[PDB]
Amino acid sequence: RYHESVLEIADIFDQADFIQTSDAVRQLRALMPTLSTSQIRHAIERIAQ
Amino acid sequence: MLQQPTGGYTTLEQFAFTIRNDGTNATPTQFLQLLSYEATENELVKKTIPTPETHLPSARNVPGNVYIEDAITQALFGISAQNVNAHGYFSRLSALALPNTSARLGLDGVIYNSETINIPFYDPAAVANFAATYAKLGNASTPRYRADMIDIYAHVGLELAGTDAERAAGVMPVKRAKFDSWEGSLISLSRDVVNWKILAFLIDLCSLEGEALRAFKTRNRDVFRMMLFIMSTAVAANVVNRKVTKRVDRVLEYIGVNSMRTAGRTATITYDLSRHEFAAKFLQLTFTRWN
Repeated sequence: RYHESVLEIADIFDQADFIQTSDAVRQLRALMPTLSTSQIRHAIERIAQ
Repeated sequence: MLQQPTGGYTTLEQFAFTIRNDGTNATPTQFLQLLSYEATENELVKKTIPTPETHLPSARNVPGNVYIEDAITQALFGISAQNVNAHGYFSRLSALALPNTSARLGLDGVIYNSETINIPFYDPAAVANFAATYAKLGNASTPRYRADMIDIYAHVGLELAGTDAERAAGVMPVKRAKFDSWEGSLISLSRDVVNWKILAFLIDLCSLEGEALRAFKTRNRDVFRMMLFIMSTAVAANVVNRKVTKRVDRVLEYIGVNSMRTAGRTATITYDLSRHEFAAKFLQLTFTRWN
């Protein structure tokens, strides 16, 4: 009886001031294609200028 | 008239006092606990109080329908009052203690010349003993007669956080108050206390006698503590907020010491220089008469 796929949000600290971000930021990252070193450098430059 | 109830004018119940603990009102006794006390390494000594010079301003009768009771409540607790210490209103009041005067203090707190039918008041004898003592505050401002400030506050503290072994003894360590909070709570309670008809609590603090007094002080020991705290807020210097768990907390910096100004210009209610001149000469009368 197989597994599945979920996320934790790091709620198992119950300790405030940490774990500010949530689940959704990972979904956006995985949604992204893939970024190479020179592509990231280009992307930083474009948003800056 | 209502004559007078034996055991207080505050045992009537028509007019009482309820701090609005957010969406639900409460009793002063019930509110004091939400606050805890932090003993710091500072000490104050209970200093004795000088007598008040007897020389209340003479009688004038300018025609104003003066709201003397309304003015009093405004300066001590009111949020940013203006011209509180002006001379004209009190002078009119002092006419009140005079045996045989057509000038009756309205129950609602408005003073009149002659009288009215549609309005019930306090019997002339109850007010006579009242204005005998609180007319004096009027001239608290004069260079000669003016009262202290940097020292009466050694009493404010014992009452707010006075441990029972502490008000039994003479000296209390400088404390630091901290209680739960709703963000706009300090201003919110100060907006609320302004309508207590604080006249009623005072016009009977001079009429009650040897036994009726012993019972009065032993019951309203809260209604006094309340206006004392709200007043001691404007005076203490630094307000620090603590963000714990999912809670939020207000700390009042030092319960027993006149910083001389500010408190928090935004987080609380502030005292002008014509306020320390007033609230001081006020406490110099209620405290002495109180104990």
